[PDB]
Amino acid sequence: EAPAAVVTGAAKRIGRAIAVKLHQTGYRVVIHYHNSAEAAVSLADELNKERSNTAVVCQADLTNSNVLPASCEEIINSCFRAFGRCDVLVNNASAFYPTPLVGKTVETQVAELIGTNAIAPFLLTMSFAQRQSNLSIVNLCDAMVDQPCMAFSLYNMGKHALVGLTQSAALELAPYGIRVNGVAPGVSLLPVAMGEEEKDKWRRKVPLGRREASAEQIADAVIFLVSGSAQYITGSIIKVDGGLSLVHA
Amino acid sequence: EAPAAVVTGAAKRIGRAIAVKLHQTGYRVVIHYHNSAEAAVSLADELNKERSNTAVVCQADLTNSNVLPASCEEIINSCFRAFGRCDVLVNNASAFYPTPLVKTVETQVAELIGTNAIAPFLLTMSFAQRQNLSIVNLCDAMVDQPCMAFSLYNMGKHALVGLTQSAALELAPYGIRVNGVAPGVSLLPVAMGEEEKDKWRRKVPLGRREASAEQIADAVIFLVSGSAQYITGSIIKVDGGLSLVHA
Amino acid sequence: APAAVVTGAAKRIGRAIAVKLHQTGYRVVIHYHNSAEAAVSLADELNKERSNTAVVCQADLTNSNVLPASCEEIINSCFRAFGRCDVLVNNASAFYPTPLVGKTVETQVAELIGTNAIAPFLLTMSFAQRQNLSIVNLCDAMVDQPCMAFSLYNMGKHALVGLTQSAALELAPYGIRVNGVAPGVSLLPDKWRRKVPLGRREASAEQIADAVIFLVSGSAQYITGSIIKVDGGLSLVHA
Amino acid sequence: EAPAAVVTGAAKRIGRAIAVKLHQTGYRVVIHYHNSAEAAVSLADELNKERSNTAVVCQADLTNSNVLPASCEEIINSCFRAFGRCDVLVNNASAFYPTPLVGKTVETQVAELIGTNAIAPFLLTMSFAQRQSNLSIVNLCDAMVDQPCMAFSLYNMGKHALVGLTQSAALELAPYGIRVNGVAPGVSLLPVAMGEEEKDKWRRKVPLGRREASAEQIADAVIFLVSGSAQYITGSIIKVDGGLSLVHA
Ligand SMILES: NC(=O)c1ccc[n+]([C@@H]2O[C@H](COP(=O)([O-])OP(=O)(O)OC[C@H]3O[C@@H](n4cnc5c(N)ncnc54)[C@H](OP(=O)(O)O)[C@@H]3O)[C@@H](O)[C@H]2O)c1
Ligand SMILES: NC(=O)c1ccc[n+]([C@@H]2O[C@H](COP(=O)([O-])OP(=O)(O)OC[C@H]3O[C@@H](n4cnc5c(N)ncnc54)[C@H](OP(=O)(O)O)[C@@H]3O)[C@@H](O)[C@H]2O)c1
Ligand SMILES: NC(=O)c1ccc[n+]([C@@H]2O[C@H](COP(=O)([O-])OP(=O)(O)OC[C@H]3O[C@@H](n4cnc5c(N)ncnc54)[C@H](OP(=O)(O)O)[C@@H]3O)[C@@H](O)[C@H]2O)c1
Ligand SMILES: NC(=O)c1ccc[n+]([C@@H]2O[C@H](COP(=O)([O-])OP(=O)(O)OC[C@H]3O[C@@H](n4cnc5c(N)ncnc54)[C@H](OP(=O)(O)O)[C@@H]3O)[C@@H](O)[C@H]2O)c1
Ligand SMILES: Nc1nc(N)c2nc(-c3ccccc3)c(N)nc2n1
Ligand SMILES: Nc1nc(N)c2nc(-c3ccccc3)c(N)nc2n1
Ligand SMILES: Nc1nc(N)c2nc(-c3ccccc3)c(N)nc2n1
Ligand SMILES: Nc1nc(N)c2nc(-c3ccccc3)c(N)nc2n1
Repeated sequence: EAPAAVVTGAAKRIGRAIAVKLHQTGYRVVIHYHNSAEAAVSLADELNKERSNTAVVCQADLTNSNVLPASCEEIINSCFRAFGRCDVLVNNASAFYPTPLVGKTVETQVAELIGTNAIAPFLLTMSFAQRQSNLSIVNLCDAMVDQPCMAFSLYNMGKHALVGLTQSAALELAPYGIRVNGVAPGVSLLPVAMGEEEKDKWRRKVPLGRREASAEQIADAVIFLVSGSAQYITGSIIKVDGGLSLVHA
Repeated sequence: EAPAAVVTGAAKRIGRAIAVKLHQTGYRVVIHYHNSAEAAVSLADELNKERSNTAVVCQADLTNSNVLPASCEEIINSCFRAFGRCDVLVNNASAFYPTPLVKTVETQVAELIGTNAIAPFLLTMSFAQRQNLSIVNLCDAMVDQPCMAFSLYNMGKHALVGLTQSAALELAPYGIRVNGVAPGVSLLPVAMGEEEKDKWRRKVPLGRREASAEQIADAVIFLVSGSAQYITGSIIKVDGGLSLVHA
Repeated sequence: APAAVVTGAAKRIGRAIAVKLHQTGYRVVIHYHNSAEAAVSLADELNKERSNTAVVCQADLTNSNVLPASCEEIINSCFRAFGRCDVLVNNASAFYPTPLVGKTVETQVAELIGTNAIAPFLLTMSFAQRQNLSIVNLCDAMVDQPCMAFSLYNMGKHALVGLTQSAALELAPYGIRVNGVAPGVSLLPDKWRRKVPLGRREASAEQIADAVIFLVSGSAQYITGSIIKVDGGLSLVHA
Repeated sequence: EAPAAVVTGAAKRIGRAIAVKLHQTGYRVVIHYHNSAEAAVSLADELNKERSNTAVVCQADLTNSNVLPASCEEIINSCFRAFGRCDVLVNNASAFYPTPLVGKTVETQVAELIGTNAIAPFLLTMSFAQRQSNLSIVNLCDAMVDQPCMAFSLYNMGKHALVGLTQSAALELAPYGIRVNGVAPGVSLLPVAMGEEEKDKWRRKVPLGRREASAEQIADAVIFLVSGSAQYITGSIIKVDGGLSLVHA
């Protein structure tokens, strides 16, 4: 019987590459999304054509609120309803935008950035654990948390909290055979918004090849961590940054 | 003119010692509290007896909510109203209790993440917007070796490390330094049996005792002083080597 | 076929690394200091699997005036035997207490800093100058929570972290990646077993080798200056 | 009686500032030096004119060799011979220059960079501890150890080892009441050989004031760590870098 995985924010970009690689490795997948309905359904279609009844979508807003625990429980439940098991949780979905110290209200910024990057991962990890082989969770972190982007405090706090979740959950869930690890991209797929000369500015910073990570390269590290080759690894965070975090100002 | 400091959760234990030591250094102080009104007022009266009109109290819940930003703005405002300036913010108030993975969970999130991280962020924003300026965040030396089943508390304290770094970077142009003090084992719970208190004390390499509140306060006093004028984004462990000790 | 140098490859973790590399399709230089019989025994086993794919190399890795020449010749042995050197695994390691309050202190320095840090530095330099190229340094997950009275050992492993970072930075333009694997408790030299969150047991050497294999692979092509803990959560556990 | 301190490489720059500040706080001092004999004696003359019999000089090479243990023993012994006690050791002396991976022999570079930055601190710590109130050791580290200068591998290895010494020595010496801490400057006093325009390049990188640390600012953090205000602090490293280590590439 095939194992099953939940990947949050899996309709596009890095989460999609993670979903695809998991599926190619033999997993059934829940493709979670928020706004990208067309891309999500398109992916599930691609994957089911490849193997029947192996992918479903699940729409959920991961902003912090009094019903976020219910939404997170429902995401996990959807995997069990579709596949009868849930072996892997990948916490990939993430809001990312500046929140200068000196538009959306600050209430909303806190709820979105801390919700998506930290609180939802915590609730999903809770629901995953309580619903329970090679069980594991992989959190998408950030290689640059100690050298943050200017004016991204709430985002950075969110990613720092996710490091703490990775460590605390690895410690507490180890007795249940659940491993909890992280993958920390540096510069990977760049914003569709961002201009090209600015893209090349970031690209030129990366020691290894003067280029951003492909989504597939980020996915490779996720696959390692969920695999039987990582069965003694828990509470570890693998940087996938081409040495970017090593470069001084 | 004497500088002014806001200390959150200053009615007792560590925040109290910090408020006392700031006051003794010559600061006027806003003693923030949540539930401990009598202790907060007792402290203000004691400090005002030392120097008239140098201490005020300020009640506020720092739990995350849609009123938290306004509450934080008012805390900072109260220092300006009382003393006409606000030179130092100390983020000390902190909820701390287990949240096992296996109060409603939404309340635990609001309290643990609100006090430890979001309120410090909102207070930092308000402090900066209103401008030897500095902020000191009370962290935790044991965040990479956390207590079992304290995930939300640990997340909040990591978030606070992130805030200290991000705010240090962003506020350095405005000449505001942002640092942390990270206790290991300090003031134990009042109700904790001495036998359990001794299990903790014996873990600490340096003197097999917990840090006094005054020892934690000493590091805060250093960071706000003219002797730390180039220090920003640094976190000082005050843990007697506890974090160095393997399982 | 690509070729790999594994230092201290005769026994234990270094042996598991060499075998797994060999199973992945590498030709391997099995380096040894004292364990000649074991090194040849491994070489024999690997050459029986595929002819002319494993050779041995003797060198003492203690710090000295001759360490640079020794490290140069280890790298050269790989080029001589296989005509290329794609992977360097710095696994060889001295391990023993050096209390702050038998061997002279200067010998303890030569072994604990020479084998753990200086030899990896000189092997790295030789590897880079002779050029999916990568180096993997065998680190220690307990570097920040060290064994009592192990200062020199801990110093050498910290220096090995510093080498991993500096070399990853400096050698990236050359397409040489440089990473580490940080075991917690693997092969002992029961108290420790019960401390480990994940299964209350030590890592097999094979579990360490798995992480090395990942890092040298096409699946780690963007990973440099990263250190992967393989410690079953041990470093997360407070005193 | 006044306490006594050994400061290594104390003839000029940051070591002098530390010895001066300790002397100003009331310590008697051993001004260790290697080549800077004139500057060392000049410093001692100034300090002794301030308070008679309160400063001595001590010449020693701190390069690694089979006699380094005897040299380190003698430095500590010089403090007991002059002052009857040794309360504080500041490991400040440090060789610093590039050793590219791709002049001096490599054996000499290793001996100098690893000897001065790591092995001598270890031997001095050993001697200090064995010769033995408020006892402590302060190690001069480097805030940039995780974002190192290109081509400084041996220097970087030395400072990492020094971080390890600080942690290991704090653990093992705590039972004896000896505290062990570090001060990690970012950019402080720039090289005498460095041209002004290159100095300004480094200055502009520092968020807090776009300027290097003064020697006094570094000395201030040392004075804190040796003081009664740091009585529970051990195994801590205080960055004094104006935010420099937080700035991404
Ligand atoms: N890209 C990089 O260079 C980089 C660098 C460092 C770290 N990372 C980390 O790696 C992971 C993947 O990065 P990425 O760039 O692929 O991410 P992304 O495109 O910015 O976001 C991934 C997905 O998160 C979902 N999301 C955003 N807000 C949400 C909300 N309120 N509720 C539920 N889902 C929400 C979105 O889903 P919908 O489209 O369906 O609305 C989005 O497609 C992220 O955790 C990120 O922080 C990326
Ligand atoms: N004690 C230790 O060993 C230790 C160890 C590591 C870190 N720390 C850190 O050091 C700091 C001080 O420690 P501590 O033990 O003295 O703290 P504490 O006694 O646990 O709490 C400090 C104050 O926090 C305030 N607080 C709690 N919940 C609040 C809420 N929802 N809204 C507003 N204020 C709230 C309380 O104020 P009221 O009493 O007025 O209700 C309380 O007196 C904390 O940041 C802590 O995490 C302490
Ligand atoms: N075992 C663990 O639980 C553990 C924990 C943390 C870190 N590690 C790291 O994992 C790696 C391998 O561990 P291990 O336990 O297998 O190592 P080990 O058994 O202690 O030694 C590995 C090999 O190092 C070589 N070696 C020692 N001194 C040498 C010298 N002076 N010159 C040349 N070679 C020398 C020896 O080769 P010869 O036999 O040929 O003389 C030895 O077989 C090491 O880097 C270690 O620090 C292991
Ligand atoms: N300057 C900075 O921006 C900076 C940045 C990061 C870290 N740091 C650290 O802060 C400390 C002070 O920096 P600094 O720039 O003042 O240092 P420095 O001038 O480069 O060196 C200080 C002293 O080290 C001594 N020294 C060098 N080689 C020696 C040897 N083989 N044996 C014995 N002593 C030797 C020299 O003594 P003699 O002159 O008598 O020959 C020199 O005066 C150092 O540990 C350094 O690594 C400094
Ligand atoms: N959720 C999430 N998190 C990020 N950290 C993130 N980062 C970038 C980015 C783009 C260029 C340079 C550096 C980062 C991005 N385009 N999207 C992102 N989305
Ligand atoms: N806000 C807050 N944060 C803490 N980290 C904290 N910790 C302890 C404590 C007691 C004994 C042993 C270890 C910790 C405590 N009694 N109160 C605390 N309050
Ligand atoms: N080279 C080397 N380096 C080590 N760090 C090492 N460590 C252990 C060990 C055993 C039990 C608990 C902790 C460590 C060991 N048996 N051999 C080792 N060999
Ligand atoms: N021993 C020692 N260690 C250093 N790290 C050091 N650093 C600088 C230097 C100045 C410009 C920017 C950064 C550092 C220096 N002039 N001397 C130094 N000496």
